[PDB]
Amino acid sequence: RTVLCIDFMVFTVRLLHIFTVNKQLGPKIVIVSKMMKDVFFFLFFLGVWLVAYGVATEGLLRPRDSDFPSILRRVFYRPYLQIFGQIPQEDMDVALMEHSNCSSEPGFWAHPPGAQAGTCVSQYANWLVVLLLVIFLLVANILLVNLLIAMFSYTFGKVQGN
Amino acid sequence: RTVLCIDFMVFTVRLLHIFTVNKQLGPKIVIVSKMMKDVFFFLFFLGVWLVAYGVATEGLLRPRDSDFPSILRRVFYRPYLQIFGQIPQEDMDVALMEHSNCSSEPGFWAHPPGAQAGTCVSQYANWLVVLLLVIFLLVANILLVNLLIAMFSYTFGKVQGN
Repeated sequence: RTVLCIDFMVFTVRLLHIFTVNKQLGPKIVIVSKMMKDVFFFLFFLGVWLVAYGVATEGLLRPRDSDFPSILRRVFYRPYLQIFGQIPQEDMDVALMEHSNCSSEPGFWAHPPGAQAGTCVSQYANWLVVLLLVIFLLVANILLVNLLIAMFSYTFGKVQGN
Repeated sequence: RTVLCIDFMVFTVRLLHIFTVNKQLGPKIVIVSKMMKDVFFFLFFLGVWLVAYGVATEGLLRPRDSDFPSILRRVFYRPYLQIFGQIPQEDMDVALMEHSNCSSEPGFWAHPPGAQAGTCVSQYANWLVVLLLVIFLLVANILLVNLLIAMFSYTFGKVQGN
């Protein structure tokens, strides 16, 4: 069933051939195929930045539910969703959490209400977590996307004639 | 631990050197380094606008929890997050709050359910707070970002050859 569910996407992608017959949108489909270089440049930069930011934030927070799937989720999936307006402040900012001594280790800890956000996180450098979130929003949500738009426009204008 | 968490980002940034060897994306990385002027222009304009809007809104609302970290948060952090779809209407619009006489000072006050949004805010010119929010969304979410995209495209087309 899973293989067939993916195969449905593979089959439905074939419908793009219909609009290669139009005189106006025929050039567009063949221009689009030239944008993969820009797409992969964006993907490489995004992967590097996501690795850096996610690992730094996960190291700063030190959640107790440090299972490997949870580590990968909080490193990659959550910062990726932060690019699309899904910013879980209650799972990162300690001023919005409840302060409790759940952890046996010395220090101060707080309980995030998220299901996969860890049982408790540390309060030592939460202002730095907030600053890292600010810089992540500045770079990923603005610099990379605007740069990709610029590269798309440049490639379109360069390759439309051919 | 905090220093090492930042150092991990510093180290991971070095992976960008890998794609300076590609014949197609090699020019892209050196074009990107020319965009810092546009980035800093955007940052200066954004800082000026955030200062103005945040201080005006904080002065209009007059929350009772006027601690200095809270003042800085409600002036800078919240309006910055409003650029990325995080608009806390329940903390700014008085029509969505509960009306109670918590404040001893004369006037009308309401209790925002936000944790760091102040104990109670004033109801005098809330329509002006809403109008300021409208103008902030018009300027920051549209004018500045579209202008930055235009500047990025212009610089890309100007400096690709060199």
